[PDB]
Amino acid sequence: MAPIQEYVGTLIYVGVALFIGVAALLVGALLGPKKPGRAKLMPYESGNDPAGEVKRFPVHFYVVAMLFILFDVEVAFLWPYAVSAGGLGLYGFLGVLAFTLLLFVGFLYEWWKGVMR
Amino acid sequence: TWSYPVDPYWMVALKALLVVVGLLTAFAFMTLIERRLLARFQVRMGPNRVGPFGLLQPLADAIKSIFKEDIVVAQADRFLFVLAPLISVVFALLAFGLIPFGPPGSFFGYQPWVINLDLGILYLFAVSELAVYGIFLSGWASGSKYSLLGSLRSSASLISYELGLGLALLAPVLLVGSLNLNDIVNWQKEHGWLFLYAFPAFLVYLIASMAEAARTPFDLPEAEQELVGGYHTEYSSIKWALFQMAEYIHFITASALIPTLFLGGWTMPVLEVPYLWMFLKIAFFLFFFIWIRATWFRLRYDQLLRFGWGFLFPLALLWFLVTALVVALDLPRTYLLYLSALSFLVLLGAVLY
Amino acid sequence: MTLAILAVFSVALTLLGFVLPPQGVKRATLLGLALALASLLLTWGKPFAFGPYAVDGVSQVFTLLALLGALWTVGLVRSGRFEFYLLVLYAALGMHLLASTRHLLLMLVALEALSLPLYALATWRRGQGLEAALKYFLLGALAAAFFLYGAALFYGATGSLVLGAPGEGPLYALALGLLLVGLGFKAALAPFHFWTPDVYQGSPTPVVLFMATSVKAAAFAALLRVAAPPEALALLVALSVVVGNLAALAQKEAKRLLAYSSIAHAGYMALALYTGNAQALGFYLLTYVLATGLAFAVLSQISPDRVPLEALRGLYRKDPLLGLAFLVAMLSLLGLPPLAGFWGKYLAFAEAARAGAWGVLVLALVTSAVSAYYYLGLGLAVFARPEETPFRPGPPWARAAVVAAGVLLLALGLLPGLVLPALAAGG
Amino acid sequence: MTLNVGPQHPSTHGVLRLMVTLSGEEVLEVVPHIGYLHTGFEKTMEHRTYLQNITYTPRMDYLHSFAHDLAYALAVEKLLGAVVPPRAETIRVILNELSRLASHLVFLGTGLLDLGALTPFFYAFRERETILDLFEWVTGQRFHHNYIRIGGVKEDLPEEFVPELKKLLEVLPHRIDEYE
Amino acid sequence: MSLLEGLALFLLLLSGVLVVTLRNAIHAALALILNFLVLAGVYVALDARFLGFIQVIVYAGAIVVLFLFVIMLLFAAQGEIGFDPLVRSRPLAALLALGVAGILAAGLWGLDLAFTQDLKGGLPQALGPLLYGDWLFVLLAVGFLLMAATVVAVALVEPG
Amino acid sequence: REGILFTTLEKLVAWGRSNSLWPATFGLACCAIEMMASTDARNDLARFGSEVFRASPRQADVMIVAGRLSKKMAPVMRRVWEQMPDPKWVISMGACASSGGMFNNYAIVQNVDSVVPVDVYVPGCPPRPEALIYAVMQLQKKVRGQAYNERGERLPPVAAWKRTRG
Amino acid sequence: MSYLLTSALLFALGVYGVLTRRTAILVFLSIELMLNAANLSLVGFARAYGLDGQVAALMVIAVAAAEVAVGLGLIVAIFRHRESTAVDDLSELRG
Ligand code: SF4
Repeated sequence: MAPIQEYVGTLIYVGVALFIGVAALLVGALLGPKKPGRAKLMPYESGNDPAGEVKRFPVHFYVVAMLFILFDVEVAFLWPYAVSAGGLGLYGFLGVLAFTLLLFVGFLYEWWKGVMR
Repeated sequence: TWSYPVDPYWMVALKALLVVVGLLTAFAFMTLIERRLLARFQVRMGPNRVGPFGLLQPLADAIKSIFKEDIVVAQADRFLFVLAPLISVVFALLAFGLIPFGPPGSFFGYQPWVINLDLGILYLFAVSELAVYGIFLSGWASGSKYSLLGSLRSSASLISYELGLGLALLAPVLLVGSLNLNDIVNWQKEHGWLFLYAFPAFLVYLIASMAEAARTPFDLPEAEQELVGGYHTEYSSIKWALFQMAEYIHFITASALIPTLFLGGWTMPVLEVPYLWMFLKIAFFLFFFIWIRATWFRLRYDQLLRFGWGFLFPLALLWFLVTALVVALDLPRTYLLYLSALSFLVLLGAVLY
Repeated sequence: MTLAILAVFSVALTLLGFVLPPQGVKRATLLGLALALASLLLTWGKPFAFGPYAVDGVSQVFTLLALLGALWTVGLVRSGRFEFYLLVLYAALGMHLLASTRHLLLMLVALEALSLPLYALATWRRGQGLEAALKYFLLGALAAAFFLYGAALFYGATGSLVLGAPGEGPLYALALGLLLVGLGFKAALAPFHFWTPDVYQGSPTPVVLFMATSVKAAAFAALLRVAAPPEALALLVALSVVVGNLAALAQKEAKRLLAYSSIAHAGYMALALYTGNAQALGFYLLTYVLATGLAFAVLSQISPDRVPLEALRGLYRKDPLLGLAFLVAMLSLLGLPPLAGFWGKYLAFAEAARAGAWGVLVLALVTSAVSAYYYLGLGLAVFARPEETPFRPGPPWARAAVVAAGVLLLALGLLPGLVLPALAAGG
Repeated sequence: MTLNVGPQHPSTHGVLRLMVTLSGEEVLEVVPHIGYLHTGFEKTMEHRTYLQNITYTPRMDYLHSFAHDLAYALAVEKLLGAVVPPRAETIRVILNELSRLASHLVFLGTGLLDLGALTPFFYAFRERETILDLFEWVTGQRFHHNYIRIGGVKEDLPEEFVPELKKLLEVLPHRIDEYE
Repeated sequence: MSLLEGLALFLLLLSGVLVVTLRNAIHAALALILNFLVLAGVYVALDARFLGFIQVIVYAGAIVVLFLFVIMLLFAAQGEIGFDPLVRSRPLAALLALGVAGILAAGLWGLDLAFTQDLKGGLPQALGPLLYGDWLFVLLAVGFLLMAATVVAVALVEPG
Repeated sequence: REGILFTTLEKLVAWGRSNSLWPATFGLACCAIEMMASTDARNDLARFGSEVFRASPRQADVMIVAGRLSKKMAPVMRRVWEQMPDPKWVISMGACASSGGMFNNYAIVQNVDSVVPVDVYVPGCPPRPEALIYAVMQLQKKVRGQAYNERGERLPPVAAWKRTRG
Repeated sequence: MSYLLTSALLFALGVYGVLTRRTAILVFLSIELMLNAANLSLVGFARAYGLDGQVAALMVIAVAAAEVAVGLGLIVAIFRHRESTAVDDLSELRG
């Protein structure tokens, strides 16, 4: 085990940080002049409309996102190995290499094919 | 924490409260000195009126920010729009205060870290991912499709480097064999400084901390002179300040971690006095980034992906495997020493023609 | 060792495919499979555990079949993009692993290894072929989810993730069922059949070949290791055999006809599962794979895109050999001695009666007589007038293949007493 | 897709509006739209004196003012057939190329600034200030010189302009190399 | 335990309700993030710490970002697009849904076990020997699965 | 509230606004580059307000209309102005802005002041950088409540909590 | 016992999800909740029968993650040239 106390201590901390956050925002929010909407409906640039209509966006963003998940799964697995690594011995290392090369093959496919397409 | 004391919940709260508001005040006077240090670099004088020495200007500035209209767009859905800065600041604040600063009891009889967990590194890595929520959501929240395009650019970049940060950080975790920061500090106290012993993992970590907006990505997008900046450009009042605030708290957090991990933040064979020496390492990195901040250009996003993804991760994973070999057979540590030293010679020689 | 060739090949080819033009990857992958088949043969009947991976008698029979099916499908394809060979390879590996494990977490991972490349192989981009893909995937992810949930409740009830742990009262009873859902769906035992008519129709023919033999084999492979209650089975079989044969009268398009049929066939195989014998079920699947394999090959040679009932007519005029091949195939699936198809049935039925389970066995037999309706609906249609419909002849390669297949069918029909000795449990 | 990179938003360093038809991320074509600053010189000068007109030519190119002026100066001078003494021709080149330095200096200042971070702007400007101050002495203004009239410059150089011009000629080589 | 415990499990269920109810996609997904956080807490609470941190890192940080990027790329201006002849299907959906809780409830009710066996907080220390031990094949299987996932995923989207 | 209750508070806030004036430039014509000048090096504006040149009009405040204002540009500008948060001032720099400059044409607009209301005029062409500092010094003392006309009467801090966006 | 009951409830909710939703992306979203219902169960029993159910869970997560990737990839690839993202209106396969 290890102290559950210190995980609690995180929760406390989160409660403090969130509080000071919200506190600042609520001061700011409540004070200020106002003139009701009738033209603050509009956003940046050229009056209304910031730039035309864009309807669709490239696959670029999908690809980048997708990479990150699969390789994040990699990292997840490589943490246990990082910790105990004199106990797992030489056989350990071979386990690691096998796994690594497999995800690296993944990599080489997406690299030789591209991250702008 | 199996060797370090726990503090009762109240005392935790007190430290937490101090460090949070500490980072507000931190951010305040940091903006001023950075502002001014840019000025000097560009052969000018920074703010220095608004008595006595420019040191009340952030007060004035801050007071200005409140007492302003709460612009809430028609075209924004309310809930996300108001929420969106909040999330980004919360998850940025969190996990500065993890980092140790001095040996036990040296805060009037209490611990200089707020928490200490039992898994340090994961917690850091985890909080770094949650910043990216804030970013793209804000984009969407405002509901301008221009803003949206900005935020995805931003997030895309972040998320790419974010993974690389992981494979960089494995290398010292090998050597100490534990996760918590403290173990890492104390290990270096004896054995000596992880920037010696795993130099290419130092490097990629540094250049990954660039990606926390440090300048030298910087087709972040920005808004000025470019395709619109993500998040901001639709925020106005206090909320806008919050976004910027977050970006700086990241900056100093990274500027602290690179000392904590890689240099031993309270390690020092000269004298260890608890807090003092930490602030001097902070100061150094602070200044390093501002020299960057001034003197170089930016990377055009296309270029930026090629650089992190394609180049940076192969140097990181090549190093992970090598060190993993060395650490696995539990050989003398000399063999990394030789390698670090050699890699430095490569990376030094590279600047020399 | 069979695993050894596949895994190695899979990785190696991944990168290789950049250097070679698309044909070289077809030549390569075709070869790979053939080597993997070789490696099986020379170690026949000798078992190798390594813990997780576990070579048994069973594995050997069912992956023999699976690789066969996979060779055929890679054969015919000509289309670009190195992946449309590559993926079939992958999927095969996935099935190899699937059969060769008992340990549930591996079994799940294996299920994904085979199911993933299948979803993508469902697209030559024909509009239907996206719909198909989609249905299969969404329904698939649900059955997946059950199989994962099942495993999690199993771990509760025994204290193991190996199959063959003891068992007890309600949770173990429940748990044992929820594993049947996932595995069940992949081989399509009604009611889980639903995707099998749409997906077979929508998907382009050669792909469907791979699916209709091999995936069914592999899925069944894993099903056998489950201890499936005699009660669960009685439900499954009945619904499969009923819905299969009855519903099939209604259809008039080749792919869908064979689809509903393959719900019925899943039902018939599932009889063997009562006692469970991979001598009986082994035999069955051999006759089923060959016959379906033959039959679906012919359907590719017509068009790679859905054909109505009429198109099959006149096959004898255009080519005599093919006309006979496809004929023999159709009778073999009806079950009609002295083609092997009867023997495949007979062995299964015998295991049902041996364990004693009568009502079910009767339904099965009755409705197999029903089956003759739509099967003659194809099988004779061959001799009638040709109409205007495509029929590109296809390679000399394949002509030889198809006729080989049809000879392997009728050969075991007269001579079943060759193979049965060595498809045994210990071999 | 259709991006409207606006008029003076966030900048362009003009007030140009561009209809950028984008396919994916590689720009097809940009259709420029101008008309956000036509303030009509051509019309107005049709209603002013020739002397007055020299105060209308440098309100066009801001940065390189003296070049417009000079170009006009010749055109009329030619027309009515005046000459222009030798010293004049000297003064006109010294200022003209000095103004060219003004234009390039501001150009490289903006260029680096534009994309690229902040710093090189300030250096490029600093040198420009020194040029403007030299100019200030002789024409009385930082820019929008009124120091050429039809036939030559309107008054002799002040005494102080030649020594100080020498000062800046020392520095510029070293500085130019440091921009490079 | 039931004092504090009650609240946290309540939150879990509540969060669950929201992600299948709410009629705007983003609000849904965002709720689901709150779900998986709570769940991460519940992992930590059950003497399984490492799994907790991986829950946040992978499931709430990786997976859901992928979800969100998809829901932005193509819009999702209503989370219930279609008023459709299947509008009848709402009460039948609620009916079967209840059924699946009932049957599962049966299987799980009256269960007797032990809760004594100490994982040791499930810290990565104690996970190392198993993971690269008896499960090492399974790991490599996982790894192959990922590689296949990459190859497939690319080939689906970009016609390669 | 609105910043104005206790004498004390409002004097605070008024200092707050006044010394923090972040300039948003609206470069336009020939003036503009001399307006950019006001930052670099020899002179300054980074020690009154700030160096920054706000990256949207949304998050800005003192709009410096610096240059010629073509008639076609007027409705755009009208809208750029409208979207500023509520305390907003317009310094109108240069003759060209202030009174249409010399051009009397159909094209140019005589006095930017028709459209957006001006608070400080700063005459000149280009008013040399030090003059621009002087303008902002004015506007500083304007917002403190210490601004007069020649007739002897004070003016309220803004002159644009007056006509606003309706 | 409380937690393990809760997991079954969370499963129930997920089913309600899959049947109700009328957007493709939100179907898939619901599936992901079900997969976590599972992973919780798996840990819950892991306290009883010790240690292997941890490793179990980790592998499970990974499978889920993999299945996310391909599935969302597909959902995108199907509807990247129309935007009526209802999960019906695939009626064209039926005979
Ligand atoms: S006032 Fe003078 S410097 Fe300014 S825009 Fe006009 S002509 Fe140019």
